[PDB]
Amino acid sequence: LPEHVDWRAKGAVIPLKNQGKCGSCWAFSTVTTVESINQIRTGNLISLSEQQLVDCSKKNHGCKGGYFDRAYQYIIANGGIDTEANYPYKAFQGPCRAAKKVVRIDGCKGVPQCNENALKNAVASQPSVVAIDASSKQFQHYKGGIFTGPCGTKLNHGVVIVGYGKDYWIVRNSWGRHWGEQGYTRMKRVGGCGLCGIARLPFYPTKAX
Ligand SMILES: CC(C)C[C@H](NC(=O)[C@@H](O)CC(=O)O)C(=O)NCCCCNC(N)=[NH2+]
Repeated sequence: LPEHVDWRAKGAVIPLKNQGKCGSCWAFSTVTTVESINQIRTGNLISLSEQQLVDCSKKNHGCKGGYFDRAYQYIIANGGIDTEANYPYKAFQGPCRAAKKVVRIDGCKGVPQCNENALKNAVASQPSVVAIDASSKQFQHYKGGIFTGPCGTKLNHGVVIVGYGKDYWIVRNSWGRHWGEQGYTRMKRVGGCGLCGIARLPFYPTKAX
């Protein structure tokens, strides 16, 4: 595949976000993926609402927990998601409004587990959301350079792989521009089930046209 690919320079990836003192990693991640797939086939780059998710994906748990195989189905079975402007962020759950369906997808497809060689495939076609063990000190206290550091698998956080390189990943978090490398964190590539288990639960939204 292309040795090195970045969806941030292609104009597919929106600026960094900030989930806030709220356990909504599961929403931010799974949502920024549906943002870049819609900015690839359609050609439009919109910032959808992570709040319509905390307020409507009842299946999940707003600010305290969430999974990918349930944030996606929500967005499809409902006709779509609403933008951020319309449905701004509040940093906490609440009722579920009369929002519109500005975007949507046909489904979602999972990538072969603990297989990074082919995860580089999906991430080479479009941003793929993943889960990791983002509770370690070095992880939580990463700033620059390529993060090798300590962390045992057993995922707890969700993010978006927006690119990669000869030996590292370009992970997209959701803790503001003041964390890691301007909101992002480059995680080394290859290892088995991945660094902080990166290749354990891969996933990305699909689309027609
Ligand atoms: C794979 C990714 C999506 C991890 C996921 N984490 C979350 O949804 C959030 O808590 C993420 C966050 O940092 O806000 C997760 O596994 N959450 C578990 C749900 C609650 C389990 N915890 C309990 N019940 N002690």
